[PDB]
Amino acid sequence: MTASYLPSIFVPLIGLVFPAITMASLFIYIEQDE
Amino acid sequence: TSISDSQIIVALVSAFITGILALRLGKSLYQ
Amino acid sequence: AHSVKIYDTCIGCTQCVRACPTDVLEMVPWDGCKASQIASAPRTEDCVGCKRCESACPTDFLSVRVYLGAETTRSMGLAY
Amino acid sequence: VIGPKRGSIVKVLRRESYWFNDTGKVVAVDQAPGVRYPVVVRFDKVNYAGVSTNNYSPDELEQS
Amino acid sequence: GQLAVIFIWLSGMYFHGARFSNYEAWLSDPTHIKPSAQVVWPIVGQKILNGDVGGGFQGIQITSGFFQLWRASGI
Amino acid sequence: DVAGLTPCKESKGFAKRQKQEIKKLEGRLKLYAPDSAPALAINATIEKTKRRFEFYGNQGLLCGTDGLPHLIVDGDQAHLGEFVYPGLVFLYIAGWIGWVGRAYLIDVRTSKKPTEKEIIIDVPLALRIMSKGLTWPVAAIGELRSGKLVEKSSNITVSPR
Amino acid sequence: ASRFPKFSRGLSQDPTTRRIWFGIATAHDFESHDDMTEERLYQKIFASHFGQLAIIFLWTSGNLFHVAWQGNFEAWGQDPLHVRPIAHAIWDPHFGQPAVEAFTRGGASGPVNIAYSGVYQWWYTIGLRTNQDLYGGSIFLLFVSALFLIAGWLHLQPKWKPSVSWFKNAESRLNHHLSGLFGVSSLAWTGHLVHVAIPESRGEHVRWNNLLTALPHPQGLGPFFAGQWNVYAQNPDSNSHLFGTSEGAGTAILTFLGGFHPQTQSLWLTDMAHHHLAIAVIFIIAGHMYRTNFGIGHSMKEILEAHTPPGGRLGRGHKGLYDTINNSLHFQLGLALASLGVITSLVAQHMYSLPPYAFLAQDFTTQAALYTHHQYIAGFIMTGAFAHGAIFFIRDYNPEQNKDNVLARMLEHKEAIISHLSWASLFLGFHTLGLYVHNDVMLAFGTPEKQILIEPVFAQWIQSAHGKALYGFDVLLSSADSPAFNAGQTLWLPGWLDAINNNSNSLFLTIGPGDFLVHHAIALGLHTTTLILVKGALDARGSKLMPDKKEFGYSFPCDGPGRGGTCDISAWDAFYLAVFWMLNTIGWVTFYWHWKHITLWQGNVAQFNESSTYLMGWLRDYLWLNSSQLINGYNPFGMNSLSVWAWMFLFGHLVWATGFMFLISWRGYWQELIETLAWAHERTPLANLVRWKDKPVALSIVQARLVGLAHFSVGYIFTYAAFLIASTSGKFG
Amino acid sequence: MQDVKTYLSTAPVLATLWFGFLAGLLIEINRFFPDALVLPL
Amino acid sequence: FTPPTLNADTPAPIFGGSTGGLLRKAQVEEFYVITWESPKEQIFEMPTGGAAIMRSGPNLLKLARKEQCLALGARLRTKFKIQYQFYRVFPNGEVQYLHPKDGVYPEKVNAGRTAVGVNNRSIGQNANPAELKFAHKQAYDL
Ligand code: CLA
Ligand code: CLA
Ligand code: CLA
Ligand code: CLA
Ligand code: CLA
Ligand code: CLA
Ligand code: CLA
Ligand SMILES: CC1=C(/C=C/C(C)=C/C=C/C(C)=C/C=C/C=C(C)/C=C/C=C(C)/C=C/C2=C(C)CCCC2(C)C)C(C)(C)CCC1
Ligand code: SF4
Repeated sequence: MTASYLPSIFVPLIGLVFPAITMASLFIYIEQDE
Repeated sequence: TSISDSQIIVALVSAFITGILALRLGKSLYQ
Repeated sequence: AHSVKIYDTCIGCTQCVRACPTDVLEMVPWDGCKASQIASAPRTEDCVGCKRCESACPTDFLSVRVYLGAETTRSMGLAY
Repeated sequence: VIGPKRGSIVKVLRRESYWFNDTGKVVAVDQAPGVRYPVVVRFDKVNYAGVSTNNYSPDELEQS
Repeated sequence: GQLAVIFIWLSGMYFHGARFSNYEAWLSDPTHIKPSAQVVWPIVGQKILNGDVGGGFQGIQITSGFFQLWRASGI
Repeated sequence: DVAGLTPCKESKGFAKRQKQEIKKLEGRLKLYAPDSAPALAINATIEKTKRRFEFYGNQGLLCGTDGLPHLIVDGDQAHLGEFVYPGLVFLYIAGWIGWVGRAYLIDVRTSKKPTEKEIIIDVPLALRIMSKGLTWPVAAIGELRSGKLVEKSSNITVSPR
Repeated sequence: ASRFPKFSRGLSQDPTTRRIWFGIATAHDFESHDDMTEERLYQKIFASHFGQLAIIFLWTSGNLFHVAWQGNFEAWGQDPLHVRPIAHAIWDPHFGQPAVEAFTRGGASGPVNIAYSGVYQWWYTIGLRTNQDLYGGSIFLLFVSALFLIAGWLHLQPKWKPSVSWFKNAESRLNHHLSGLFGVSSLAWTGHLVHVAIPESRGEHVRWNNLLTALPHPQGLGPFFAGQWNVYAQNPDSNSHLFGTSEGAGTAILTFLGGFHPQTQSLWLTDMAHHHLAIAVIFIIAGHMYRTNFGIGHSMKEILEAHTPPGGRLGRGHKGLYDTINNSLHFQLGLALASLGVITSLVAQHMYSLPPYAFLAQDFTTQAALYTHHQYIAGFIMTGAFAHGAIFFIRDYNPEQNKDNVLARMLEHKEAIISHLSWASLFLGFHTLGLYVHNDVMLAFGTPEKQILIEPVFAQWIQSAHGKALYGFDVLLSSADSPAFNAGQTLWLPGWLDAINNNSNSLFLTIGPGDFLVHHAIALGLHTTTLILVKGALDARGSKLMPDKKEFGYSFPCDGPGRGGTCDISAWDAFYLAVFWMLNTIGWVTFYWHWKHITLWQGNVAQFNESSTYLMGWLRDYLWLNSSQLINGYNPFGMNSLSVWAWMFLFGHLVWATGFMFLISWRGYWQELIETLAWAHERTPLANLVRWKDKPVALSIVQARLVGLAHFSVGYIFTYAAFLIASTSGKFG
Repeated sequence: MQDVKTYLSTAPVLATLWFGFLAGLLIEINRFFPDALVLPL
Repeated sequence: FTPPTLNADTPAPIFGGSTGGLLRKAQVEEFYVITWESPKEQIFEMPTGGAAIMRSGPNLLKLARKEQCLALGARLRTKFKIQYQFYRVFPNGEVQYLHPKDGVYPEKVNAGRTAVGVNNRSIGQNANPAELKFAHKQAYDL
């Protein structure tokens, strides 16, 4: 592997942060009254 | 032979651009 | 809410009105049958969709038809 | 008269009827001007709801 | 009626213990003879089910505990 | 030979299976006294197995790799006794049953209370209907040609299209 | 008030969590959205197709990138038969040290996954050799996906939006797709094979920097334009050829040998090149059939009207079918999915027996995974085709224009169709189950000679007609005096007969009574699934129980407990019930394939030939026997690389049972329970301060069925995939 | 006896009698003609 | 027929309390109020679960759903032979008379009632969905 640190970086993001942002945004969106 | 970090970052930039285009197409499908 | 329709095949037996648990149907004057009355649904917004009115209709196929849809608060039968 | 004679054997032409292409006996026909389905037909076999009789207009009943 | 049915069932168990069983052989040696009180007929190869339970007997090995109950009762 | 199958008479696997089954039965037999009833049962088993294998060999059954009779159902004249002959017997029996049942239904649709006749079968009527199934194919062909076998589509209930 | 389901006013006004579920689940039903116009519908479908193409190309580019970055593609190529392919690296923070060292395979420096998709063999066959080639391919496919995204955005713009009439131009679309999409693409692929793949397999290195310099044949394009094409087949590769090495290589680029490469046990590259060239010619010719703009061609509508038997047995024939098919997207979708499912089954059935990729036959787990994959995909596609046929009948079928044509005649005698399907299913099921139970009882009683073992002589006769000499029928390429044998002995038979008379491969495997019984089980499964699906499609518009089913739509729960009860009376419920049967049928198919190939690969085919005739053999010698290494993936004494497959095995079992939960208990229990829980939350201190906005409700009936079906299917797929991979890779045999 | 004969003519009693007779016939046939896979003719 | 007004001085039945009653919906969206006249003190069964004694005279009972009002009213009519009427009450103090809209129960035909939802054709004479494609209307709405 050319960059061994790069998995250790990316896996946490797409695993925890991306779901957090995605679900927070979708929860804010589906609970709008407009 | 094994790919280099320059190739890795080129792939990452290409994926970022494809993501921009995907978001654009999603916004075009939305409305 | 749900859409309830009455057809000219109705015989004015009133059995669909008595089976309704939310008082959606009522009998109105009519001249197309011996009973001189026909069912009607003036307040379908209270209909829950049980189709008990459908089970009580004696015609070959139903003179009263419930089509469901919308599923509003009164439709879902929620007390909370 | 309006439709078939009393007691006659009639065949049903209503597509939505449980007794389409089936034979029944006429019980009564109402002569009141305004009734849309005056002919009363009795059937030998019940439908899914358990009813063995129905009302038809003369134009959807044929003589055997 | 249920009591009559249960009586018939128990009478059947005791009959099958009397005739189609190796109860006495099991009494002579209870630690090495398998209890059996059901014997199949030799019709379609089902006779293989008459296994060697011991005591010079072949039959279905029963697991109802009737042998031990009759041993306790003094039969 | 009809898909590389040897006849079971000269099939070594068939004889091996014979020997193995007989040896297993004799091993089960060794633990019983000769005069005992279990011994008689096991000896009857041995005789039954021997006659079964002799019968299978005598009818020219086809054994594959190892000993297992295989059935040919392509219509070969040398194997008509496996599927065609018993198949025809089955067709005669099944058609008997169905034909007599149909006849009974016909004969009870003219009754005043047919449903009671279906839940409570008219045993004399049913029996004299059943007696008529001996020549069922002839009656079936006669009804087919006369037109009394198949109901016209104009008198059969159908759902809307 | 314009909430999350902006395409549905009714869902937006739902104050329950049903709004969220149905907005998620009804997003892609464009025809059902409010204020939907056919023009907007077609343009939205076009842009969604662009998006799907972009997603597919991203998926393949990611596969390429991961194999290039974390794989052993070069090491595998240097030594294919003793190197395990690597899919991608693993970075699981939850692993322990034993898990770290258990998953370090393929000569990696850390935990990796071993690929079972065949991408290594496929890319080695088509000429890719180094990681830089794969990286370039991945970058190129990223660019292609970006281009498709740009196109999808572009055709949605006001000045580049196509019109409805453009979307309904059937003749031009067929001409272009047959000529260019099918024919020219195959021509380009055979050009690749001639220029890159074949020279790579013969030791030459042809890339973009020497494409115009490298000469595919010593006599380049001379004999092509002179009509003496035989020059391109004069010197085929010898049987001592080593793939990728100049030793034993030839100079022919379009051969016709047939059979398999002796060293790779795969089809010759030159044979595939000639294949693609021939089908490209045929497709390019076929794409000139219809009339577009030049006064020559065909009118498909007029073809359909012309094809009516004069005797009236078919009624009006195919009159009005052109408009019915061109106006209904669901008819087109159903036809496309039917053809695609058939072709996917064909792909699965032809790649295991005729492996096109080098060193793919030796990779047993890859072959098994590929077969199971494409068979399950085909089954799902077939269910979709039938579901969309039902949707066509409900939503797009007009009896006025389709009057007495073939569709109306199918609707007229649908009772006969359904009754005959019922009879076929009943006969097959009764007799196959009875024979199996007979064999079970005979083995149970110790008398295996009393089994009813029916020899599949029809399929064996066909095998003999294909050149199989094992059964001794001696006809149609099994006999020397047959005219077919004499015609073919010069071109392919030297290779085909050698390949089919080799019993070490999967080309026309030997079959017996077990093969007879299992094929009849397969016929039962196909017939019963088709019965359910056709019954749903033809009773979709109505029935005696519900004559007005068309007004209620495709997926509705029921019609209430009146008239005896009307559960699962919709066509969507027919699809729901047919998904179970298709899962069962593909399970039988894959079980047979897998067991047959385990006993073939291990060399002991007698186990299958003796145990497949009774179901206890299936349970013990296949399921119980082959799961021993699977269930030992992790145990109190340690763990190994099969621990992940054991965990997935148990996971699939759990999801299967949760699907059972959603399928058995139906709705009311949960609605009352949720009422109680709402009371409890509203009465609890420190928690009644937190309030929901969407009133919690139990899942709806249709939603419950779909969720249970999804759980059932996911458990099915994961359990069988784990078992398949673990039992085919724990023992490479 | 009319009522007893009517009861004995009911579907379950007649089914029991007929199927028991059929089972006895098949069992006796297998007693005298057992373990046959081929109809000899 | 002049609809009656909802009196706020009507005593409620003797009930000991229950977990099935008014909830947050009653105070944010709506609830219902049923009134009936009884000749004597008798025990009836609450539609929400339990038993209560109705007053010897006017009664006033708060419900969360219209279906519970109909259930209690039907039991009162077919068991105690008691006339009843209920109202829909909103959080802002709006009261709507509901069940006898014209003073006569819906089972009995009454003049002055308009036919709503009545279709002048047979149920099987509906238009096909295909003919109504891309039109925002249903077959039964014609
Ligand atoms: C509830 C208590 C109870 C139970 C369950 C048993 C059960 C048994 N006893 Mg024990 N026994 C009991 C009390 C009990 N006994 C008492 C209190 C005594 C006196 C101390 C004895 C003394 C005794 C002896 C000495 C023997 C038994 C035996 C037996 C066995 C029955 C064998 C036999 O011939 O039965 C069938 C015989 C019967 C008399 C019962 C059948 C009914 C017949 C036909 C008469 C019916 C007429 C009758 C008046 C109807 C009454 C019905 C209703 C009006 C009440 C059995 C294990 C015998 C055995 O096998 O030893 C192991 C044996 O030898 N028992
Ligand atoms: C769909 C294709 C695909 C898939 C399934 C994966 C899967 C994975 N990648 Mg890879 N990757 C891909 C394409 C893909 N990759 C491409 C095109 C690039 C070039 C930029 C990379 C570059 C890359 C790096 C550098 C790393 C991974 C890593 C990983 C792993 C952890 C997830 C992660 O961090 O993602 C990160 C992924 C990216 C940054 C690429 C962007 C996302 C791509 C373009 C796909 C997005 C669209 C796709 C259709 C999904 C749609 C969502 C949904 C509808 C299905 C996982 C095995 C990590 C790893 O190896 O851990 C062991 C890691 O460090 N990926
Ligand atoms: C379908 C119903 C069914 C069936 C087929 C069986 C079958 C069997 N039971 Mg079980 N059993 C059942 C229901 C059933 N049981 C129920 C509901 C109870 C609870 C009352 C029991 C309690 C029970 C006990 C305690 C024993 C059995 C035993 C047996 C075996 C019978 C041996 C025998 O004849 O001894 C008949 C039983 C005895 C001689 C001893 C019974 C002693 C009890 C305390 C007397 C019953 C008192 C009273 C009548 C019950 C009601 C009490 C209530 C009013 C408080 C056999 C395996 C016996 C066994 O396993 O032997 C190996 C055994 O010891 N059963
Ligand atoms: C859910 C859908 C799905 C998935 C995930 C897979 C997954 C897989 N399939 Mg399967 N397949 C499916 C559906 C699916 N398949 C269906 C429906 C069919 C029937 C058509 C097939 C037919 C099929 C075949 C025949 C083969 C596979 C193979 C494969 C494997 C390789 C990955 C792949 O396809 O490369 C993804 C590749 C792409 C997305 C690129 C495809 C684009 C081509 C090259 C276009 C060529 C045109 C060109 C641009 C024209 C040139 C223009 C100009 C110069 C003239 C993988 C296990 C292969 C395999 O098992 O190899 C080991 C294999 O040989 N599949
Ligand atoms: C070319 C392929 C294709 C296309 C374009 C369509 C397009 C369409 N279909 Mg069809 N369909 C297809 C293939 C296709 N389908 C196949 C293969 C099947 C068989 C399975 C079906 C079965 C089918 C049915 C039964 C129905 C449709 C419907 C529809 C329409 C709405 C779909 C929707 O709401 O999406 C939204 C998407 C979803 C709700 C899918 C959600 C995700 C599912 C449940 C799978 C999730 C599995 C799992 C949880 C994820 C993996 C987890 C992991 C841990 C393993 C739309 C016109 C519906 C329609 O027309 O309504 C009238 C309808 O009722 N389709
Ligand atoms: C092992 C489980 C199992 C079995 C045996 C069946 C069997 C059957 N299903 Mg069912 N089904 C199942 C699971 C099963 N299904 C599941 C899980 C689903 C998903 C929900 C379905 C969904 C489903 C649908 C949607 C349809 C079927 C249909 C069928 C029939 C197909 C034709 C056939 O095989 O005829 C042969 C018959 C059998 C194999 C049934 C068993 C026959 C027994 C063994 C003979 C009797 C033995 C004995 C005398 C009885 C003793 C009892 C008592 C008297 C002592 C058949 C009745 C189709 C149908 O009815 O079409 C006609 C149909 O439309 N099934
Ligand atoms: C549909 C599936 C199927 C089929 C085809 C068979 C077929 C067979 N089984 Mg199997 N079996 C099955 C299911 C099936 N079984 C199941 C589900 C089970 C589990 C319960 C078994 C358990 C089983 C056992 C345990 C045994 C068999 C046996 C047999 C054989 C003979 C049985 C018999 O009575 O023949 C004897 C022949 C007859 C009864 C002839 C019919 C007589 C009638 C009355 C006609 C009378 C003549 C007629 C009126 C005139 C006709 C014209 C004339 C010229 C002949 C036969 C090969 C037996 C055997 O021999 O194995 C090889 C055996 O031991 N089977
Ligand atoms: C419901 C419906 C639908 C769907 C359907 C489906 C899904 C179907 C399917 C179907 C199918 C799925 C079919 C298949 C078929 C097949 C066939 C028909 C085959 C044929 C074959 C042949 C003909 C062959 C020949 C040959 C051989 C044998 C081999 C050798 C060579 C040759 C070629 C000679 C739609 C939407 C349309 C519409 C409505 C209706
Ligand atoms: S709709 Fe049916 S139940 Fe209601 S009054 Fe008319 S006929 Fe009677």
